Amino acid sequence: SSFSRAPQQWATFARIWYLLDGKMQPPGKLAAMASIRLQGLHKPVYHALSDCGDHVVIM
Amino acid sequence: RPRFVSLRAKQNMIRRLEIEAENHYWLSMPYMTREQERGHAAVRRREAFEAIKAAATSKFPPHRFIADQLDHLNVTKKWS
Amino acid sequence: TARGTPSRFLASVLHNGLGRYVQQLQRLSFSVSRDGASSRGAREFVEREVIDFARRNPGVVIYVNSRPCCVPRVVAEYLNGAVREESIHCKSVEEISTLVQKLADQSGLDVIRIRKPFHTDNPSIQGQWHPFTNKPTTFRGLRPREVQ
Amino acid sequence: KFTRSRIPEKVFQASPEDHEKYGGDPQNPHKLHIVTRIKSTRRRPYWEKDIIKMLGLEKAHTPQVHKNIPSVNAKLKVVKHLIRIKPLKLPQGLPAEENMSNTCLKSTGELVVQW
Amino acid sequence: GGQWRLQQGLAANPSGYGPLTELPDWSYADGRPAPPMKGQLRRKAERETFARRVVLLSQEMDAGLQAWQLRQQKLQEEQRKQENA
Amino acid sequence: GYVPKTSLSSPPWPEVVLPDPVEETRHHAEVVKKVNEMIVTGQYGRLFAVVHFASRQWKVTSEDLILIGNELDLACGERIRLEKVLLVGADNFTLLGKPLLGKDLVRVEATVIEKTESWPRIIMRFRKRKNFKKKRIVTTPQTVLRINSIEIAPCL
Amino acid sequence: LRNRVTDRYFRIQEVLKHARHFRGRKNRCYRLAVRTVIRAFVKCTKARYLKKKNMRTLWINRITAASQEHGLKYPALIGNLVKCQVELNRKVLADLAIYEPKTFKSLAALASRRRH
Amino acid sequence: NVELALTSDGRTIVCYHPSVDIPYEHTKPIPREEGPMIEQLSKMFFTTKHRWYPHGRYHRCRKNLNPPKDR
Repeated sequence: SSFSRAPQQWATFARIWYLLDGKMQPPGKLAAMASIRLQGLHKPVYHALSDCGDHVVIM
Repeated sequence: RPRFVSLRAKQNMIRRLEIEAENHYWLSMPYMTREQERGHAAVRRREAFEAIKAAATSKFPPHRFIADQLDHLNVTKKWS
Repeated sequence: TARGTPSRFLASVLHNGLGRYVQQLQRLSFSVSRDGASSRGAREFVEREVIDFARRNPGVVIYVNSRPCCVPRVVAEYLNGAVREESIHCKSVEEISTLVQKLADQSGLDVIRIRKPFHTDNPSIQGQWHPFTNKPTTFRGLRPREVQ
Repeated sequence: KFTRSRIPEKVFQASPEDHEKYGGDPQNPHKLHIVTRIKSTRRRPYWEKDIIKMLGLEKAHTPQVHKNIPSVNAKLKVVKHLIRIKPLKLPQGLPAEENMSNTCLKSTGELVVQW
Repeated sequence: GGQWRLQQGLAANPSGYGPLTELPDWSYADGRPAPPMKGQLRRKAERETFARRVVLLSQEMDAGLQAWQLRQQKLQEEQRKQENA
Repeated sequence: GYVPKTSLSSPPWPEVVLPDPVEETRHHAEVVKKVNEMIVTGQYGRLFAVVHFASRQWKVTSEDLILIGNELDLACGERIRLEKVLLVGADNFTLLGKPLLGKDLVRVEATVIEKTESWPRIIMRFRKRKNFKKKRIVTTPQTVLRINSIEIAPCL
Repeated sequence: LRNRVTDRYFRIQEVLKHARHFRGRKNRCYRLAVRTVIRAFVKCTKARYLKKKNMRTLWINRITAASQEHGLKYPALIGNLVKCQVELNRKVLADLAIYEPKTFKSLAALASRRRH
Repeated sequence: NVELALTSDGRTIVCYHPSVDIPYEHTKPIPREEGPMIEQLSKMFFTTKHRWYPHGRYHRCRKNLNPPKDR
């Protein structure tokens, strides 16, 4: 709070980089996590037209 | 194509069956007997049908008023 | 439809309720005909209701022209510069009364689709959510898989 | 052919297990039913539709109070698969004229004279 | 949470009977109560009609039982009174 | 009754122990007193409130505008108290009703700023090949309210 | 031609004005415009159900995201709030998730506590 | 980091949620042609190519140049 308008909007809609470790993991469970993050369904500000997806790096 | 019954469908049917069984129980205990109930509402039923008959037989054209006829002259009311 | 129509956001004129309420209607102009059945209701409204309305709304200047162009009308001018013209053709006294009261009550903002049923200039008190709210910090700010 | 179903009378003879399960005393039975329609009359026979109209259960989930007497019970038996029947309970007795406008039908089936 | 509300004895729908729908939404800043809401007035009228029907049906059934008792008493007393010789 | 530690021996979720009621009441009293002291000393800035008005719940703060989709039988500029407040929150604390907060705690006041009609809404019915076409235009009455102030009192 | 229509211009324009933002000849030719305008109005009428349906879906998605940020699942949050007699609706809960994260954190903690 | 407490009557829940600051130790010191163009832009912004191609005059004229602004 008490941010300026542009920095506040930038912070809210910034895209985060997540890391998944695929070692011994089911590809489907990895995919569920990754798909949620890629869509942005993990953000309370989510909307299909807001382009609020995040980066997912699976190793 | 074949169709199959899910656990949810079975549970829904079971819920409905439980409601119906409770309905059976609550219908199994009449308050009055058929002989006791005979005629106990006859007066009210007769009065209700008397009201229905009165409404049916009171149908008639509405009154017509000279005021209603003459008020139409106001369509040409102006300022002098 | 919404897509074939302009829209706006819910708003007031000059923060109309914060300090005091200012009636946004400032001018009413009734063009009424002496003769002509189209303005009979307007004539009865001028005879019976316009004075009471005027004394109920001292902030509104009411003009009665008694010589209209085309159909009898009421032009409502608001503080924000909006002008809304309503034909009072063939309207009864009570219809005109309700229409005039509606004009008095409403603001000058366009009667178009309003996007949101609410308007806050301070939507957040605890701080708008950003991805780093609720995210724990780490010692020395080490990102994942960072060596040092 | 599809016809009216004659329910055997043993269906409506409660057992002591039923009495314990549902909490109604066969002696001193409840006076009034609260019947609510919980199932559509569409795809049901015209006689069930007619009974629903007679009982005034056209709106679903709208409680209707009826007498617990054999004729009403026969109609309710005809449409028992479309309705929920619960006894009307009167913890404070039937409302007096003074508080006739201050009653409330609790979801438990109790008409309370305070609301 | 309709089942839980029913277990606690409330309306399954919180929009049903309860403080959140039966209390006045607003009042004048002075403190004067607001005029009753249209939905609340309609609901009160419906509840009054339901209560009046409950009273009417209960009284009718009670009067029917009393009339049946009196008919039984009259029949037995008349059949006894016939023994007069 | 002892079961050796296997994957399925215990439920996957961590076991939960109910805190002792004495310490629970002590902690509850401490927290309530702390928040009440914050209210007494005015250690809060903006307040927001979730208020049940009309049929809906509005997240509200001072100077906010609210569009009710019906006429309220109130003159424009008239001040009103919204009596069904479900939640009031500040930067550092919130108060939750069960389901409603008391009249003594919160006072949310609004003002009727506008009484308008909605923009014309089209209701069209159409069924193909049945000559079935109907059109209706409806305008809904509306009232704009401005939330003037939210006040809280140390009545916890 | 005793009686001839003289308003056909305005009758046509009443439909064409609603058709002006269409693609192709549907925005110009009345025969094509009127069919697409009727479809547009029917869609507009039927979309008032889908607006309400989608808003609740959006609220539930946002609440699910916000509650997963605190380890709760949406059913747990909603059910335990009901059991604690907090009657906040999904619109308000999504608004709190976005704009009052600390209040939503409190609600999530309360729901988890009630669960435990 | 929230303190929950029913009041004594049990009719209102009080939540105490102070804002926690980031510890100093959890921080780091401040450090001191069309085809190829669209490929470069797509790689830069992690998008697809389709976003960067132009649009026709019809679409461009359909775009609203004076959109309503809230807050």
